[PDB]
Amino acid sequence: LAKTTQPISMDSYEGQEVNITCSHNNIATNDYITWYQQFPSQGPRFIIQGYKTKVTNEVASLFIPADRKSSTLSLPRVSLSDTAVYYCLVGEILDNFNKFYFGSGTKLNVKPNIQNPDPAVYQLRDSKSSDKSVCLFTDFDSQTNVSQSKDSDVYITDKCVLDMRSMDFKSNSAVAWSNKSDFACANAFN
Amino acid sequence: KVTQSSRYLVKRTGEKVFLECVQDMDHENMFWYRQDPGLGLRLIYFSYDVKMKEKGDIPEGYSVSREKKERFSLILESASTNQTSMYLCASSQRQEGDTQYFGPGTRLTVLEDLKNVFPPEVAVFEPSEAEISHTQKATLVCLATGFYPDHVELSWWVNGKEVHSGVCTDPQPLKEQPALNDSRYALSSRLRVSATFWQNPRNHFRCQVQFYGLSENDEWTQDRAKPVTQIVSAEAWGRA
Repeated sequence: LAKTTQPISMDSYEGQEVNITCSHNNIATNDYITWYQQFPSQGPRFIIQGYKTKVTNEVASLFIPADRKSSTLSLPRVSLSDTAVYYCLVGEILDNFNKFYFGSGTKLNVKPNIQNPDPAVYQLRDSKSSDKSVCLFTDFDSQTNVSQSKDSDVYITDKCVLDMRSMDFKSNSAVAWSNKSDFACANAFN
Repeated sequence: KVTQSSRYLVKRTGEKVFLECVQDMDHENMFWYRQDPGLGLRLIYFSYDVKMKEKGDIPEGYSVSREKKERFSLILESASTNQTSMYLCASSQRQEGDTQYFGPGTRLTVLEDLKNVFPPEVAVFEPSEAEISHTQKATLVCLATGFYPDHVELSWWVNGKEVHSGVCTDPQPLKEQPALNDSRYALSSRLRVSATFWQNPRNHFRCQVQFYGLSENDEWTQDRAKPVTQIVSAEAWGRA
C-alpha cells in the first residue's frame, strides 16, 4: 500500500456538495484509489474506486489529478445520514489485494439548514411523578453552540437533530438535568 | 451477509473469550479489526483461506482459527481491560479482495470485577404545555440513567409499534460522575409528535431500553437484583 493523508474531520450543511481530499504522493503504478464510508454503529462499506480517470456512481464522484499524488471524493447534495467516517485507501487490488490500512479517515458532520429557527427552553416533568424534571433547549439554528457542563452535578447533552419527515421539519435540541430540585431551566444552557 | 456471534459482551479479566465471524458466501478472505476512539480502525489478524492466518498490524494479545471456510474465530486467551473495544470482522472474495463486506460489530467490555455492573433506570418526561402552545408540537424526553457498562440500545414505541420519525437519541452517553473511573452512564432521547397526537389519551408512548449485562453463568452475591441482560422501560399515555 501507499500511505494516505486526509483531514481528521470536516463540517458541512445538508444540500451542499462535500469535497474530501486525500494525499498519497508515493502511489505506485499498480495502485488503485479506494474509498470506504462508515455510518454510525456500522462497519465500513465500499463506495468507489479509481485508477487515473474520473469515476462517478450513485454515491460519489472521484477526481484524480494527472500526477495521481492526491484525489478528491465529491459527495453530492449531502443528507444528514451522510454523517460518517470516510476512508481513503491506496494499494493493489483484486487477486493482488494484500491489506488495507484504514487509519482514522475523515469524520464528516452534516448539519441541517433550519428553515424557521424558533429557539426556546422548555421544562418537562416526569410522567411518574413531577418530583423530577428535565430542561429542553430546542428549535435553535445549527450554528448555535451548546456547551458541556462545567459542573459535575449538572448534565448537558450534545445537540441532537430529529426529523419529522412527513412534515418536512427538522429540529436541533439539547437536554439538561440535575440531581437537584433548585436547578433552573432558565440558566441551564446559559 | 456477514454475521458476528454477539452484539455485546461483558467478560471478566482472565477469562477466555471467543468472537465468531460467519459468512456463507464461500469467501476466501476473512478479517478481524478493532475500532477505538482516536485510533480509528485497526487490523488485528486476517486469513486468505481455510486454515491460513496472518498477523495484522496489532496482533498482540489475540489469536485466531479458520478450521472452516465460513467461520473466522477471534480468540482472547486471557481477556484484559485494554481489550475493551468495538470488534469488526469482514470478508472478501479472492478475485475481489479489496471489496470487503463488514459484519455489524461486537462491543466487548472486559471488567476486573462485576461489582459495578448496573442496569439503566428509565424515565419519560411529558411535553411542556408551553411548547404545545407555541409550536403545536410536543417533545417527549427519555432518560436512561445509572447504567454500567455503556451497553444500551434505546427505542421508542407508540401503540406497541417502534417509531423512528421524530426521534433523536444521543450518539454518546454522559458520565454521571466524570472523575470516577467506573462512573455509571446516562443517555437521553427525544420523540417529537404533533401536539394533537400527544393530546389523545388512547395513544401509548414507551421508551424502551435494552441493556446487555450479565448471563446465567456469571456469579452474583450482592443483595440487589442481578444485573442481567434485560429490557427496562418507562411510559406515558397521552393527555388532554
